[PDB]
Amino acid sequence: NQLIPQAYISNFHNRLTNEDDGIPIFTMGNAVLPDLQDQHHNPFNILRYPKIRDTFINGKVVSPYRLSGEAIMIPITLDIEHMGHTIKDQFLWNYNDDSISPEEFASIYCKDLDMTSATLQTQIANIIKEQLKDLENIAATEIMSDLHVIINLTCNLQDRFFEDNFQWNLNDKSLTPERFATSIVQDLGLTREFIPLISQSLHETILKIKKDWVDGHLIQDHVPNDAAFGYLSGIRSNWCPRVEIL
Amino acid sequence: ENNGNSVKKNWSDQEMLLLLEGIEMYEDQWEKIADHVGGHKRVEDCIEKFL
Amino acid sequence: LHPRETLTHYLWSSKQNELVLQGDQYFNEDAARTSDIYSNNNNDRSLMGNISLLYSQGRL
Amino acid sequence: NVFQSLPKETARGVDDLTRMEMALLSGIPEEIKWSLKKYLTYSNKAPYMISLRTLPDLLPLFKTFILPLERIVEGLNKSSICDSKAMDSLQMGLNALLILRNLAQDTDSVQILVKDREIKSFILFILKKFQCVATGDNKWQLYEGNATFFNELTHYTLDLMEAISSYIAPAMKDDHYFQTLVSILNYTKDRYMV
Amino acid sequence: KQKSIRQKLINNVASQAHHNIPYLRDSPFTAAAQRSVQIRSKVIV
Amino acid sequence: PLNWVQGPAIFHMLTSPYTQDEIINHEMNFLKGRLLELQEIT
Amino acid sequence: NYEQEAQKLEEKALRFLAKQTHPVIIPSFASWFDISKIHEIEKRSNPDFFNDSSRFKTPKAYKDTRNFIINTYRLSPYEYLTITAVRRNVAMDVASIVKIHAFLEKWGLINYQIDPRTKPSLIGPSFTGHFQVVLDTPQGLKPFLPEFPVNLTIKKNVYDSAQDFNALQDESRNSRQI
Amino acid sequence: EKALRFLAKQTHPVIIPSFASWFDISKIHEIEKRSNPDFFNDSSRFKTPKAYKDTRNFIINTYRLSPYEYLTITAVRRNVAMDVASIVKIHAFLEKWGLINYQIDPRTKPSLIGPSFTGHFQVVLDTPQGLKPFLP
Amino acid sequence: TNWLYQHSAACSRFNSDLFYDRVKVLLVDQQGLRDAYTNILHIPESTQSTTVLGWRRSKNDSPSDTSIVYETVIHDNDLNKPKTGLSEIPKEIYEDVVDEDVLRAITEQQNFEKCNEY
Repeated sequence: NQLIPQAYISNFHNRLTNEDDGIPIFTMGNAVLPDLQDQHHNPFNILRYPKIRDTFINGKVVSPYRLSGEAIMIPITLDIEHMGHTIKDQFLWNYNDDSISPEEFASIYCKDLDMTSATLQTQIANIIKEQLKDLENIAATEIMSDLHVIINLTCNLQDRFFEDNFQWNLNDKSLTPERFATSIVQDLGLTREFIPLISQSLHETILKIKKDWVDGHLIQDHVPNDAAFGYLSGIRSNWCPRVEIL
Repeated sequence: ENNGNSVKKNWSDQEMLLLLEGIEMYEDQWEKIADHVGGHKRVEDCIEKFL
Repeated sequence: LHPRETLTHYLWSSKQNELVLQGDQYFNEDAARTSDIYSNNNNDRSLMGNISLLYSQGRL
Repeated sequence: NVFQSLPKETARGVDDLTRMEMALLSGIPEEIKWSLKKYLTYSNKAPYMISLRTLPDLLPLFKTFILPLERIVEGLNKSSICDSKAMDSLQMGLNALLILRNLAQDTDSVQILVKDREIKSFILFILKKFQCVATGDNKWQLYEGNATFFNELTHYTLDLMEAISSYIAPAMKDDHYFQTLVSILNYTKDRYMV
Repeated sequence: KQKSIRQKLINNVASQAHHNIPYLRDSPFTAAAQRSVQIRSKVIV
Repeated sequence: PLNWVQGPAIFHMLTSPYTQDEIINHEMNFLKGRLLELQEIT
Repeated sequence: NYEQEAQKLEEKALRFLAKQTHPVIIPSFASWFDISKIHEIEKRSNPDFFNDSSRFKTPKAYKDTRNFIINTYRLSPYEYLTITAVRRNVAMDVASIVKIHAFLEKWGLINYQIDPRTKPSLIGPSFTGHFQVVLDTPQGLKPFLPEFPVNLTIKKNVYDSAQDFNALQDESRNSRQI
Repeated sequence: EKALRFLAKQTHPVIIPSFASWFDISKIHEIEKRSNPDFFNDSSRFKTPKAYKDTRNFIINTYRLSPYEYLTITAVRRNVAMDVASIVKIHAFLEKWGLINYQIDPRTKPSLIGPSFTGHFQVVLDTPQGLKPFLP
Repeated sequence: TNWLYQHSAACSRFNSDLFYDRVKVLLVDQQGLRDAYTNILHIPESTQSTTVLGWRRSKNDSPSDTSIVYETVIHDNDLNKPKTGLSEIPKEIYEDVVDEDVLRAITEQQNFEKCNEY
């Protein structure tokens, strides 16, 4: 007796619709969490926090669900309004792997949001299939000849738009763009929410440059902008990243 | 006495007397034997002491 | 034919046979009526560890 | 208010079927011993629960302890089992062999074992090793301390041969089973084996 | 009174003696015996 | 398909003999105690 | 000056310790798992990270996303963790992160359905023994030292038995006695 | 002609370990030649060895203004007109060989934000006959 | 003139501005953050002791003792040499170096980093 069980608490959608946390999914001592302070090994001492007693009160009971040589990363956007609120998110997808169906992941995504409307599972997956059909031959490129492009990259997160400018070489495959995305967050001190967002905003620019290279065949390798200290010897960088509060 | 005793597995004369009183009362139901000592002794520990 | 892996086999198998033949010594007539089984014999590890299991099954 | 509607069919952890199924997939040796002993219990008390017809993902799980037993059989002529690990693999192999023997007399889990072309190769290997004992050849002289590891081993292979003997009814001229068992019959002194 | 509890304890921890003790269950005779007592009877045809 | 079903009654006697004649005398009593209890279900 | 820096390091280790308030229950077959090293079962269940076929599937990122879900599950053990709650924090592909979450749910490390109030307890290992876990100095809480093999025990704890070890009791029942 | 005025005015003294004696502040040799051959073996028109010399001098001269602080990638990237795929390969090189990240204040090196570490938590086992602890 | 010193001073003040910005948010004001999806307090990994070594066994002083002593201990190799990892280098790189003392020192640091265990 007197033991708290392991499961049967899934108070997650009420925190998605709590209207105070920084969640862009839905629209319609002095520490908050005791992960650094002890409670003298008593359970009742956890009830003094309002972000935890709300989880204990407004919880619910669910049921547990039971379930290639080169990966092709394609960012998939989603924007569907349904019953007042909207659903706006973005997620990467491996075109080479086919272990999970988009219908299955849409069913898992509708189970996690506690909707179970039995039509969003098809409405999301049709847009997934449409974008994977329209982007089936755009990210399998063989880019050579040293383009050395410039990238203006923006990140859209709750009127806190991140902006940066950098020169990228999409010919060598040494630097991981996910490592590039997390190296900015580690330096600036942002949260883990920008870790998918920077890479998913970068792969869209990469596939736009691949569209410019395949569909139009524009080389445009003509004097990328520098500060006369690096590549071009003008007199002997471009900008700096920033988080603007709009 | 009625106050709290010392650290466990000391077994003073009161704790030794009350267990042998309760065994002569009930002869089973160790949940009703552990609280006759005072409640601060375990059901799994009073059997190990009595054996 | 082989002198190596049969003497280690002896030192293993004879030791296990001595452990089997020395596995029935704490259940005699005048050995169980005394108190040098339950008291202070935490090195034995055979008994006095299942009293939390037999009580939960009702065997007493 | 939320700790009052718990289902009681899964509040005791996971059930014993997937527990013993993951126990053989794990690496804990005492847990593997417990799972094989409980599967030996289920194969005697209710053979239809763990049959190969109901559970398709059960036949590669028992072969991983029976297929490396051939090295022990090739090393059975001398005292090769030194530590408590080769003996442990020996006991796991002889336990899983009797489990597949108990799952071989149920008229539905037999045809899949006939279609499996590797358990019959292990049976042919054990029969070719027993043919040397039945004849008296100088090759693979049986060790007298390891004769009790082989006398109770060959009965569980002859029982599987008795089980699969109905489905190899088209026989060839150079049939190794028919060549081996007629030399087995002229040597043995067991009424049940005859 | 305590002798009855001791008889109920010893005849429940020592009646099996081959499922918790490792050196008695790792024996060649005991393992073969526990394996051979679970042999299901063979059917005919 | 998943169906949470009760397992069969496994005769797990407390003592564990090895001779065959000390098993059948309890196995017949287990069968008489099991079939007369499962007979009233059908 | 050395003992003062050792006391300062012990004080900041008490400041950043992440004390335990809830137990973690894993099944008996999930005893092969270790935090630091990657086991051969994890190497053979997902061969895409160890065959080096793609560049986005590295064993370093696999170990990072292995530890992340388990840390976010063990800091809040009572919460049923889902895929969507961890998808917005790590940048990996869906077709592999569902495989990783299904691996960790299938092997019972996370999302385990149990009610431990109706099960008795046992005493598995021996009674005596100083079971101490060996950690390293984190890069960031080290002293400055403008230019020391001294170990420090942070939290001392004793237990009367394993039944109170299962209930996270540190013999505080002298205070809250009945 | 350009770094000689910079090295004399506001340069903190050099702290160098014993395993960094192969490094030359003037020219290069076979250790730095074989590590990153993309600056030398005709990979592109922009990865010239003179720009490589300019960057490998600018990073080790930027570190001299703050020897006790962590030299991040972005602070170098602000006034270096080179690809970040080369900035990371040079910064990780100088961090690996112990030049620009040898002796700093260790609370200056940033790490990834996230949850705490579970290495000292008490984890029990789900035995089908009990709740024995996991104490090897 | 006055170009390279100006750019290097701008880089140094930018690094110092980022160092003065992130630590007041992470550690000084409210000591961490809060996750919006789960109840997990965000904290940097730099103060978390990312590695863990093996187990250590001992015995109590009194015989027939029932107390279990579970605790932690911090171990490090002299707390002076940094974690500039030379272990992620194959042995064919530093073979054509001009000196032998550097061949002693690189192998000494590699042994120092491969002796992380006790």
